[PDB]
Amino acid sequence: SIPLHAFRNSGADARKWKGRIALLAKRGKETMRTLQFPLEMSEPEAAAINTTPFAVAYNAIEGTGKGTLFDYWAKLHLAGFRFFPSATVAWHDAPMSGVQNLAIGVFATCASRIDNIYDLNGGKLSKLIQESATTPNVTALSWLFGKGLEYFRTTDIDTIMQDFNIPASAKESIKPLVESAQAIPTMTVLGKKNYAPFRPNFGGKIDSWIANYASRLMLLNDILEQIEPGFELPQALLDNETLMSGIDMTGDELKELIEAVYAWVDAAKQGLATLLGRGGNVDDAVQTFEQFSAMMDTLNGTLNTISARYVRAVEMAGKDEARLEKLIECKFDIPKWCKSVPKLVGISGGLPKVEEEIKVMNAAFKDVRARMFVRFEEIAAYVASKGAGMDVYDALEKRELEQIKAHIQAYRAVLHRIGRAVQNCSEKTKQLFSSKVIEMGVFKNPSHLNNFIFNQKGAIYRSPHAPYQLHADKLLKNDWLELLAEISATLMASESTEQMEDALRLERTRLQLQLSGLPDWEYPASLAKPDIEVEIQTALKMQLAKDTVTSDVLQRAFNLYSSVLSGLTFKLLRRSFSLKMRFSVADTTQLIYVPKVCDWAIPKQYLQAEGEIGIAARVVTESSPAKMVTEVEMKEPKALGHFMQQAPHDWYFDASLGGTQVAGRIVEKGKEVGKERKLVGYRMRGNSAYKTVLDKSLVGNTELSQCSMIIEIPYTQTVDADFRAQVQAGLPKVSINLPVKETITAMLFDRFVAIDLGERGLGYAVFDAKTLELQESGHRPIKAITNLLNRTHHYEQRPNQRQKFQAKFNVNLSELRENTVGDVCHQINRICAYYNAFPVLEYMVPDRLDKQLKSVYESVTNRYIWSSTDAHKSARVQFWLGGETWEHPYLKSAKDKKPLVLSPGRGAHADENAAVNIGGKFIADIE
RNA sequence: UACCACCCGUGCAUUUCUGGAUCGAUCCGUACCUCAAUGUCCGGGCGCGCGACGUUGGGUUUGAGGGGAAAU
Repeated sequence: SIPLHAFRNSGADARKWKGRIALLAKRGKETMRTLQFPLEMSEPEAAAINTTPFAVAYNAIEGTGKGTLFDYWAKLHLAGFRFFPSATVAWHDAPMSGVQNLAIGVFATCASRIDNIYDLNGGKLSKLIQESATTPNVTALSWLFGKGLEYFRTTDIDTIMQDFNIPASAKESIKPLVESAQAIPTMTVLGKKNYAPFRPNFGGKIDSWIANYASRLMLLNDILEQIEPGFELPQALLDNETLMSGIDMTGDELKELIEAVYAWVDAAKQGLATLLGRGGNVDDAVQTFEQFSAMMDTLNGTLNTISARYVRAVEMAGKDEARLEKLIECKFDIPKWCKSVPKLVGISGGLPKVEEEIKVMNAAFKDVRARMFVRFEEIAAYVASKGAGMDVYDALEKRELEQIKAHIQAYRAVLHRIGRAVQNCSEKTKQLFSSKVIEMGVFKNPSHLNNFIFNQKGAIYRSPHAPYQLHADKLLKNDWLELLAEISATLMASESTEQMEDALRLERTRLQLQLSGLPDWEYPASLAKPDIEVEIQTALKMQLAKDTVTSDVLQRAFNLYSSVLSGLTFKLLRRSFSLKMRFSVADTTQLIYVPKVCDWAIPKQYLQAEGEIGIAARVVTESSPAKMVTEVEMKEPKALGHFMQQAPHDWYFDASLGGTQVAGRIVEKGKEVGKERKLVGYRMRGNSAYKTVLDKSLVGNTELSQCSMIIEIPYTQTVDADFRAQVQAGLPKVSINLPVKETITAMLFDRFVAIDLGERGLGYAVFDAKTLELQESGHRPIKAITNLLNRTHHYEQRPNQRQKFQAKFNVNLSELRENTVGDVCHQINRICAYYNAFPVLEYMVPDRLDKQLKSVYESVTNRYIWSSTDAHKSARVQFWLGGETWEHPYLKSAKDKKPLVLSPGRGAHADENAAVNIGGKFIADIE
């Protein structure tokens, strides 16, 4: 028998294992997976693709502006039209005019019709709203997007009014609806006359928005009902400076925030009433709602931070009880009404116009940088006018004195901040910094400095674990701000984009240290309020409203400058991105089966078989594969599928873009395989596994759902010394995305494996479920985890051509996290298959583990363990091929005396020992 | 069993058919994205210029994962 190291629960074999485990599931759902088939085009053919008509079509479909479908739909809704599944529209409701947010207006108009809405839960509200707006399975839009659009675009306003019996009062609401309809362009892509085929995706985005909005509104009804007046944080809590460190506001500021919250609770009851359609200005209601939500978010965040600090303090208290008594004196509660209503994403689409956007962002980066420099200059001038000079070292010495209640310590802190920015920098920048610090000789061991900047490990300054030893005289001698300025200048001279980014970062760091030197004074509002058009958090806005501001709030406004500049830097540093257009129709997928032009020697073993392939082999006399399939079609019609799967063939897709002229027969769901016909198409590229999936469809094992054509236009960006960016368009790439339902052709319950997620790998202990006794214990190490933790910099730097221009942040690290989760899950599944056992995971990922490692483990845990959160549950179901619930035949949970619910993972060398312990805890649970 | 040896990073490359039918054999299927490995580059750290000291350590799979689109 293969040891686990040689065992191969991988690829299609692991998909088959997952599928059999899912067949054992007591509760499951039908799941699809989308496979991407790169179409094969030659360079001339790719050049001949014109993505302009496609971009027009995508803007009309996915756009939220004028001349898009969303605009026309919203206009119909606000004109006083009600949507009916089977002309699919009628004029009933009174027209709603003057709503800046059309989606919000629609949701409110539909909700006005609903009665006794407050008892209705978020889910029910969403359902009713979407039924009213999109008419189940988007049936009304079939008329409106095709024939209706033609009617509104080509029908006198008076005639429209006469047809739908509309009174003269609503004539205005109608005129914009007619004008919006006319503004829509003409669909030319995919051989489609009108927008009706695309109607599914529109329906779907609108429905997701409806659900989210309804859920938010009901969470707030709940919050407003729960508001209990007079909750206040104890004065003692506020007084504890240690507990306060890192709430980013003052105690007085927090009390002001709670009073603001009660006034806005009143305002929000009123605003939610207005949004459910009771009446009044939807736009004002929206602003009120958003402000209150932001307030309630900031308050909750602050409270959670304070609670975490409290928990840490309690953990440290330990044996000492005086500290515990002080903690009970400061003890605070988080009110149930306080609860984060997070910011909600609006409907957004179309494709970004790269060149216009790049001009805008060059301009913006230049402007923001100039403004930041000017602001810094102004702050410096105000402090100088008063007559006390900013000095980072003096300020740091004062801070150290306050913390005790030194010049060396100040210098050490400055050097440490510079060092952290250089840890964040590229290898060449790290090298420059290291060389310069060795030339200065401040570090006792240049080795320590090298390690700190390159290996990102160690600390030069500790804040009351030993800080790095330094030559004090040399340290007092070398200024650090000038060193930073020189490094920045040299990196800008390097004129390499990584080096330019590092220069920008170091300049920001220097400005930040100079500002940290500010004395403890009152500063006017003028210096404090950012002129960069940046969005500001509630706490900072409340601090800013006050005429006199502290050093820390001025620092925070400078940090806002820094953040805008950093986003603009990410936008100008990128060398590669793509503009992607996805088109999906309602029609069934037609593939083209093209038989290869060759001579096929069918096997003689095929000849003697009793299967469909055997029958087909018997009838064939022809020597060319097209002739052979025609022969099987004529003689053994049932045997066609298996013969076709085995014969020489290629898969093609028309894509309505021209392509190779081929002699092929269409393969379509439900319909029988067609007669050979002259068809055009683009060959679909894929490996043997993907081609096997399509072959299975011929037999009847796989079903293909509606196709999605993704066109990507690749772009390259270059930045000159002045930072103007130039963008160049690559040849377009077309791909077909196919959702596939695969019938699973006809163990978990017999044993159970306890999985421990350790820092360097995983540990497993396998216990027989019936006797609850250990069979074998072991450790499996994960190169992929260790590798991720190490190559963080490569991932960040990796150019992604695929990454969209719209993206405002780097997500290469997130994609790598996805691959890591994949790999750990693979190891767990492999162990399970080897022992025929069900996974047991620790319910809670340990807090001690590093951020990224912790996130990976949480994802792994979700993929197996049962969790309440919908996202987690959906991920787990998708991973387990539709398996939502399992029931154990002989295991009963001791606590409720109910048969074990497995999903299929139950919830409960160092790694090995910890896994045996988890297994033991699960054993104790079930008894 | 055999195999291979300080620990990593950074940049640049190269490679990976990994799915089926039928009775090991014959024939279909052409190979996408990502990671990884490997090679190389330059740069750290550690032990005593170098790099495991018969005995150790490490890995072993048909390298691994792929559910999109939207978003964040």
